[PDB]
Amino acid sequence: QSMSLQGKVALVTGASRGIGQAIALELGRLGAVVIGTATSASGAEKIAETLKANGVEGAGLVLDVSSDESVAATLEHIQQHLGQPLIVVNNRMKDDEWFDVVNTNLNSLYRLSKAVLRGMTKARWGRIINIGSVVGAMGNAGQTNYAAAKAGLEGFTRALAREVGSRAITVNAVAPGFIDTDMTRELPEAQREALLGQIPLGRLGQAEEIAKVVGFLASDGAAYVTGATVPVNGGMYMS
Amino acid sequence: LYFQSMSLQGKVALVTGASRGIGQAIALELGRLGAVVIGTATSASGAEKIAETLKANGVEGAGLVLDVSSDESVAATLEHIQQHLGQPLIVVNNAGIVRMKDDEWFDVVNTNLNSLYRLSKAVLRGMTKARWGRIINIGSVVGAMGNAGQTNYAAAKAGLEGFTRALAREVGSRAITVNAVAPGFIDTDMTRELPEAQREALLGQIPLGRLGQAEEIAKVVGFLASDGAAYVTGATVPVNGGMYMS
Amino acid sequence: NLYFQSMSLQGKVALVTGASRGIGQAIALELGRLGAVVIGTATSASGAEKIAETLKANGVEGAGLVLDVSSDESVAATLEHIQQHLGQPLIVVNNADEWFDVVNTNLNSLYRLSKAVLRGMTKARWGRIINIGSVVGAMGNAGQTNYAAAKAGLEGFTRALAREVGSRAITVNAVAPGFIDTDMTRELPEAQREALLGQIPLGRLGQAEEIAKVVGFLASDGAAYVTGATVPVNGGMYMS
Amino acid sequence: HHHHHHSSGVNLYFQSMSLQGKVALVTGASRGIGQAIALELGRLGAVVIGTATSASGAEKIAETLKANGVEGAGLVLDVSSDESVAATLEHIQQHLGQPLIVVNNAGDEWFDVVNTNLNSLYRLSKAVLRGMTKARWGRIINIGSVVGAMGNAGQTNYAAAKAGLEGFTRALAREVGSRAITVNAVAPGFIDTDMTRELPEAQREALLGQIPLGRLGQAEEIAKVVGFLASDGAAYVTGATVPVNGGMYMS
Ligand SMILES: c1ccc(-c2nc(-n3cnnc3)c3ccccc3n2)cc1
Ligand SMILES: c1ccc(-c2nc(-n3cnnc3)c3ccccc3n2)cc1
Repeated sequence: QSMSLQGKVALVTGASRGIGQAIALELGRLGAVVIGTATSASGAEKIAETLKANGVEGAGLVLDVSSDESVAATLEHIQQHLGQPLIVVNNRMKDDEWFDVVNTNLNSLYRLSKAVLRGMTKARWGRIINIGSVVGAMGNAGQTNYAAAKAGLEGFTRALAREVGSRAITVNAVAPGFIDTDMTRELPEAQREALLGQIPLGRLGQAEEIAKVVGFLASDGAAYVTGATVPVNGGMYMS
Repeated sequence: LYFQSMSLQGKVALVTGASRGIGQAIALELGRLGAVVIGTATSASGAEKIAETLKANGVEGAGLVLDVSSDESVAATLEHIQQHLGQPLIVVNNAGIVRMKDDEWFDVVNTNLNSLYRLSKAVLRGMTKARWGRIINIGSVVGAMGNAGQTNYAAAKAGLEGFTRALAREVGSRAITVNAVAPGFIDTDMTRELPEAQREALLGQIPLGRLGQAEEIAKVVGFLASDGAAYVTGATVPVNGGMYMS
Repeated sequence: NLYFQSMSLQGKVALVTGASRGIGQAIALELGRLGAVVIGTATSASGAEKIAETLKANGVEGAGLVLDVSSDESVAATLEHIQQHLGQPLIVVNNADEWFDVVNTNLNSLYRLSKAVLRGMTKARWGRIINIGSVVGAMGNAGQTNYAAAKAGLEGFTRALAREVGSRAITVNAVAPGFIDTDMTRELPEAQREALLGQIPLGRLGQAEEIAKVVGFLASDGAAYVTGATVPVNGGMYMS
Repeated sequence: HHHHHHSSGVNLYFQSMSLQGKVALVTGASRGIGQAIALELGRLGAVVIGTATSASGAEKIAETLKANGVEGAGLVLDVSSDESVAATLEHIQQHLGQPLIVVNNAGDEWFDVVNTNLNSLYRLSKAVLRGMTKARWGRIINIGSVVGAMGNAGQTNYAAAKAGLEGFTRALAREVGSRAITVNAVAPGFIDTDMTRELPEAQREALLGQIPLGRLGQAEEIAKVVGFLASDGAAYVTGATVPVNGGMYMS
C-alpha cells in the first residue's frame, strides 16, 4: 500500500530476461502498468507473455535505444495507447574499446532520458533509474571497461539529477555487482570462484535483489533520493 | 508462516536516539512494517516519551535509557532487551553527541565512530548466532550554513562511509548487512530557526528545491532493513535532494 | 649522486594545446623552463604567432602551431608536421542540456589527441599525457553541474586511459584546477570575489603558474609511478 | 646507556637545494619510505630531523644523513604519546628550530588501527601548528600505508586506512588553510620493500598483474612526490591525496 505504483506507467528497457525482466515484474507487482522493451519482435512478444503470466498489465514492444527514430516512434505509440511513462528504467573485451562502449551507453541513456522528460515535466513528477552493468568479463580489459562504465554512469546520473530536480523528477542509478544471470551462469569456474572470493556476503546476487532496489527508488518514499548510485554488490567494491 | 515483501514481522529492532526527529520517524516506520521496536534516549524523560509515542501509534516495544559512550550502559541495555523482548537483529544507530567552528570535526567524528563501533560489536554476537542481521548507521544532517558547517558535515560523512564499508566487509560472510544513510538538509529544529534570505540561499543549493522530511529518511531505512535489500551492504545511500557536498 | 639525478626535461619534446594564454601559456613556459622543446598550439594563426613570440621572448625552443583538436585531419596533419620538423612529442598536455554535449566533446577531443600521440610514445617506450580540467566556470547551479560533470568525466577517462597504456611506461594523469586567477575571475565585481574567496580555505585565487608547476612535476621522472591520478589544485575548495 | 639525540655531523651549492635550510621533521625515517623521504628533503636543501621509536633507529638515521651530506639529526619519538611529542618538539625548537615541513610516516583490527593512526596524525599535526602559524607557512604531508597483505582482511584494512586518511587530510586542510599551511597525503600502492623483495615468483607475478605499470614502485618514487608537495610550487595544492600506485586502484 505504501510502496504502491498504482496509476503509474513504467517503461523498462531490455525487459525480456534477467535483471530487466525482474525489474518489470517488480514494478508490476507494485501496481504499475508496465511496458517492457526488446530489440526484436519475438522478445517483445515474450515480454507480453511474461507479463500476462504474472498478472501484470502492460505490453511488450520493440525499441532500439541507439536510434532517435525508434525512440520517438516508441514513445508516440505508448502515449497513444496508454499515456506518458513517468517511471523509466534504462537497462573477452578489448583494452582499448572502453571509450566507444561508454560513449555509446551514455549517448543511449541521454537519448531516452531526454525523450521521456517532456512528459515528466508536464506531470511535474518522474523517476529515471539507470541500471549499470553486471560484474563478470575477463581480465584487465573487463576490469577497465567495468570501472569506466561505472564512473560514467555515476557522473551522468548526478548531473542529470541536478538538471531536472526542480521539476520533482528524481534520477538515480543502481550499480550491480556479481549477479546470477544467463550471462554469468556459465562463466569459467575459475573466474567465478575468484569473483566469489572477493564478495563479503560469499554469494552471487539475484536479479530480484536488484529489482527490489529499483522498486524502492520508484516509490514515493524515495522522493528525496536523487543523483545517487546505489551499489548492490554484497560488499564487493571495485574501482 | 507468513512471507511478504517489506515485512518485519517477527523482528526486534533497536533504534538509538529515537525520541524526536529522524530517530522517532525511523522508530515509527519500522513499527509500521511490523517490527517490535526498542527506541532509546540518554534520559529517562526521553525514554518515557518514546514509550508514549510507540503506544500512541500501536507499535509494540519499549523506550530505554542508553548511553552509547558507555560499555556498561550498552551491556545492560542489551541484556534487558534479550530478557524481555529478544535479540535485536535490526539495529539503527542514530544517536550522536557557542557557534560552530571548523576545529570541532576531529573530536565529533572520533566520538561518534567509537560509539557506533561499541554498539555494533555488542549486537553482532546475537546476529552471528541468528546468521542474519541489519545494521544501519544514520549520518548527521548539515549542521550549519558556512564553511565550518561544510567541514564538519563532510568529515562526519567521510568517516561514516569508510567505517560502514569496512564493517560490512568484516561481517558479511554471516549474512549481516551494514549500510548507512547520509541525510542532507532535513527539516528539523536547526533549519526552522534561520533568517529568510539565508533559507532561500540554502534551498538554492538543493536541486529538488526543498528540505527533506524525517519520514523520507525513515522510508530508506525501512527498505534497507527488509529482505529485498539483502544484497546491499557496505553502501551509503545519500538522501539529500541532489545536494552533494564533500 | 643523491644530489644529481635529473628531474629536468632536456631532450624532450612537449606538445601543449591551448597555449596562447592563461594556464596553457604558463604550462608551456614552465616546461620550457625545465628544458623541454615546446610546441604550443592555438586554433588560429594569430594565437600561434602569439605563442611563437612568447616562446622566443623567454628563450624557449619550439614553435607555435595551429591545431583544432576537434578535427582528425588537423590532428594527423599537425603531428606529421611536428615529427618532420622537431621530433615525436613524448610529453602531451591537453589544455584546449549543455553539460552532456560539453563533456562528450571534451572527452572525444582528449581521446583523439591521445590516440594520435600514443604511437610515438609506444615507440619510445616512454610518455606523459597530462589532461587539464576546467576551472570553476560560473557561480550558480548550472556552473556547479557543468564543473562537477566535466571533472567526473576527466577523472574516469584519465584512470581508464592510464590502465590501457601503462604497460608501455606511459603515464596518464589529470590536474583539476579550482578557482584560478584568469580573465574569467578578473571580471567579477569586487565584492563577489570576496564571497568566492570565503569558500577557499587558503583565502586566495590560484595562479596559472601554480597549475603549471604541478604539470611540470607530473612530466618528470620522479612522477613515474603516478598514473591514473587527478591532482586537485584548488586551495582546499572541493566541489563535486 | 642509550642516547636519544644524534646529529649528522654535516662548499657546493646544489641546484636542487630550494628548501633553504628550512627544518623538516620526518617520522619513521630509519628505513624504506621514511628514509627515502628524509634523503629527498635533504637533497632539496632542508635540515632534516628523522625519527624512530628506538635509540638505535635514531643513530641509524643520523649515520644515513651524514653519509649523504644532509644536515640534521636522528631523534627518538613516539607519536602515540603526548609526552614524547611535546618533549621532542620542545627539544627540536631549542636545538634546531621550528619544523615547517612535517611528514607523518610513523603509524576487529581495522577499527583500532585506523583510530590509532588518525589520533597520531592529529596529535603531531596539532603540536607543530603553532610554529607554522607564527611563520605563516607550513607543509604537513601524511603518508598512507602500502598495500599490506593479499586477501580480504588486507583489502579491508587498506581501504579503511585509505578512506580515513583522505577524509582526515581534507578536513585538516580546511581547518588550517587560512594560515598558508597546506595539508596533503600520499597514498602508496605496492612498493618495493624488504617484504615484497622475497615473495615467491608466482605470487609476485600475480601481484604485478594487478598493476598497469607492471612493476613495484620504488621508495624514491614516493619521496619525489613528497618533495614536490613540500615545495613552493605546490602552494595551491591542499586537502589532496595523491595516489602513487602505478595505476592499481583498490577501494
Ligand atoms: C574507518 C574509516 C574511516 C575512519 C575515519 N575516522 C576519522 N576520524 C576518526 N577519529 N577522528 C577522525 C575520520 C575523520 C575525518 C574524516 C574521515 C574519517 N574517517 C575510521 C575508520
Ligand atoms: C570513461 C569514464 C567516464 C566517462 C564519462 N563520460 C561522460 N560523457 C560521455 N559522453 N558524454 C558525457 C560523462 C558525463 C558526465 C559525467 C561523467 C562522465 N564520464 C567516459 C569514459
